[PDB]
Amino acid sequence: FQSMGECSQKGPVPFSHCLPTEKLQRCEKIGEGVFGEVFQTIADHTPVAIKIIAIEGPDLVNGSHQKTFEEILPEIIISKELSLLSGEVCNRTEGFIGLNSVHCVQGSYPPLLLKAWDHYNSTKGSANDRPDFFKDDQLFIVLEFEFGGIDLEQMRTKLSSLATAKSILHQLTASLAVAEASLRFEHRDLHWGNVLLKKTSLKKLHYTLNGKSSTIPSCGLQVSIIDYTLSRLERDGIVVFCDVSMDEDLFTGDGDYQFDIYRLMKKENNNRWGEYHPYSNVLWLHYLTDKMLKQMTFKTKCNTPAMKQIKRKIQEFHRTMLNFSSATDLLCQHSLFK
Ligand SMILES: [Br-]
Ligand SMILES: [Co+2]
Ligand code: NA
Repeated sequence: FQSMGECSQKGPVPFSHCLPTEKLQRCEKIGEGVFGEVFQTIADHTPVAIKIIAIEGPDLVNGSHQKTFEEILPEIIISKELSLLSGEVCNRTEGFIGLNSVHCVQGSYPPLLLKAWDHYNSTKGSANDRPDFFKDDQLFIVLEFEFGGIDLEQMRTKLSSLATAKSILHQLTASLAVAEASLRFEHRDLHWGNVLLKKTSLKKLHYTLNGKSSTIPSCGLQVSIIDYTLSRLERDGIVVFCDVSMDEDLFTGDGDYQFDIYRLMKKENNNRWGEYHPYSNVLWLHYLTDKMLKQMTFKTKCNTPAMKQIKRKIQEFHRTMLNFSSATDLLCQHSLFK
């Protein structure tokens, strides 16, 4: 059955099942990576994000081999488990992106999606191949997600002040703590492309950690964590993860603290990716804090002593947080969140 048993279709479906004409006509490309392509579209008056990944074929795509169904399953399972946290009780968070559906699709790439792909290439430029070379037996996974807003990297110059950065870090830390508590989760790839921001009218956001409910002032933004391609979790001692023990390229990047995090995770876990090392979540949170202080630039600087105080508190977080053992330890014990 399609969509993990929640769609009535069996066997692959055509793209038209996921992207009926009007939905497909409203697709605009919003993102990419070596994995494939991300489109935004609308249905029932509501934006969604569609992630499309080629699988099972022999062609290089964006310079890399396609994943098998077995290799893509972890991302699908982890997307679902983290989405479900929004509806749980003892460990509840809306801080991971909602998963609406997952389909296995068969066919060549829709020409209307090529149109969208071309528009992005013309205006922003793409590092990917134009996905026009797939035959009509090609398989894809199509993941339909809640539209989460705009990534933190694209918001580098767009946020109001460091007070917003405090809310963002708090929301991230809380979501990761809840996922640690419920699922022994590690994100493992939480670069600033994978932190999404969208406007909310809610003044505060709610989470529950091990049965204790708390709130976070929103500063008008809701944070969603995305992209579980490197993630790990477990339920009842069954571990779901991406084994990168024999990957070379992942540990040889340069030019950004991001690339050190892969090496630092490998140090922490002795290259055993099945194990649970929630310190990796601290490492990513440190990388994000570092971005907030070094690369983000805010419309309003810390001009008053009260704002210089928030700056000082985030600088204090940056220099102390690596002495905490997990996001849960940070959330529960760090002074920033009291
Ligand atoms: Br994603
Ligand atoms: Co369906
Ligand atoms: Na969310």
